[PDB]
Amino acid sequence: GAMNSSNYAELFNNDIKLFVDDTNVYRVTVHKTFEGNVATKAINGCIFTLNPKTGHLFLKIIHTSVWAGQKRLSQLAKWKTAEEVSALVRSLPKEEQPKQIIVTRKAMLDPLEVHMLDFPNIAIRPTELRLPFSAAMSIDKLSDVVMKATEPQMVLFNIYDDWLDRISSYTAFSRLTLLLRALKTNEESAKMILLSDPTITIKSYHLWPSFTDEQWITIESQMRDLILTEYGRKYNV
Amino acid sequence: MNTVPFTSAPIEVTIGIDQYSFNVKENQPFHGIKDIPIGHVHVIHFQHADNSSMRYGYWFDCRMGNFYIQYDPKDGLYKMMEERDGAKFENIVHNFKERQMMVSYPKIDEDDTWYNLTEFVQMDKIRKIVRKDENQFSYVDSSMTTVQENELSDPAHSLNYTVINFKSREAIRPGHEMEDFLDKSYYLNTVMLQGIFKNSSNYFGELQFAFLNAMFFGNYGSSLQWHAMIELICSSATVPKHMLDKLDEILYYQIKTLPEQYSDILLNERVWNICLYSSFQKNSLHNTEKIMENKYPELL
Repeated sequence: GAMNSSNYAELFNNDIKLFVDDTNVYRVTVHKTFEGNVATKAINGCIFTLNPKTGHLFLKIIHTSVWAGQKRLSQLAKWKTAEEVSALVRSLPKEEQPKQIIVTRKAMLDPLEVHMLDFPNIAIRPTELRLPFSAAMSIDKLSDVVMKATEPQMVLFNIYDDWLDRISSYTAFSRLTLLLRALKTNEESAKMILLSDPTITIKSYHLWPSFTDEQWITIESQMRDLILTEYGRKYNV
Repeated sequence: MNTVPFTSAPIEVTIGIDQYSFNVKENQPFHGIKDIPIGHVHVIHFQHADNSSMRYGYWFDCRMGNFYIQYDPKDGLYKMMEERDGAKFENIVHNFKERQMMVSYPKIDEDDTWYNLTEFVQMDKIRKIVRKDENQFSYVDSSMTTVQENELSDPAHSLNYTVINFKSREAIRPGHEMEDFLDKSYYLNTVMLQGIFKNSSNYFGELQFAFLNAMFFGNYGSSLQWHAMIELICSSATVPKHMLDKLDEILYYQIKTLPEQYSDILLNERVWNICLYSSFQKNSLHNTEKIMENKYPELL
């Protein structure tokens, strides 16, 4: 059934599961033509497939070439997502195949379901959570690899860097969703907070700065304040 | 013109035959229905005055034998039986007609409703959906479940309709996931029409039989099956033009015949709004669309 606040901790048990977010699969700039009409230009996108327990991210890069000569692209994008997720599953050894896949947008349930007909013991699940996974392209290294890609390419990352050496999945995921949520609500400030201190670097094999534990607490506080502020501004509360 | 005699009417029951029905009082001297038009299937059906639950009845064809109704006081219902002794049966029948204890199948001569509802329904096919091969007629009731419904429990009493499932391997070719699910032409024409039903007439027959089971017995699984077979046609971009025109006629007479007060449970909002307004064949159901709008514009 649908994932929500109630069954939140199931994400961190030992049932392999993956989130699939398709928000950045079909990405366009909207521009005017010489005649003054509007036209879109596709840019590279990605499927964001993430094992919330382990931090393993399967960043399937969606090259603009996949759209060439295709109609109804925002609809196709959901089927292409589902096709690529299915191929990822098929590519994994059996014991690595997920028991659940939780799509972050309900529009993905049927495409994925139909693509997973060969895997009837894999539950395709919606979620009531407003996960901020769309802000994945606010992570510099992820945005860079997508933008530079010249072909379809799968790129593997651990979205938790090394956090799990010191914290739990649950905390790791909460740290991640807070960073991304702040990146989503005010990217510029969120990134400012992350690099304001030139002395805290991002390791070449990491996505996020190498904060000590105390510095993560301060960071998390700064992201929480950021998110709260933006809310008042949005609503005049 | 054929007869179905009744041994007695021991319990107060509303009897129907096809789209007609009569109130019959406890031990009222009622002894059959006469002038039943040869050439179509028929259904005689019952709803006891005391148990407005469980509508039940018998599908039959008078060419396939001589049938009569007898109340069973053990099992508590009007049972259809077959009389093998042709003479003993013409005897019973002629004696009841003479005593005029029989209702006349009340067909208006201008009226093609029953033909139109049963155009494609064959008793040989009914008897495959309702498996009971020691009887030439077929028992159906309100509560019988379908083969699909059971999968998701007694198989002897099941409605073996053709399973239709839009998210199945049957329905979706590997490699045409998106195509075949958005455009069921493959599943309809190759899997179902060419593959399972053999032709459109067997398909329309099952569709029509499913509608009638829903209408006369409120069999919920028949309703599901009727809606599935419509949706599969309406969701196919490529349908023979003859099936499209016939379908509009079929559905017209079905919508025309439904009791008005039942449109809420018999008619599935999503399927109809999709078929009439969103599907490939939105514009191919002119008669069905016109009556639906002028008669149930709420659902839409």
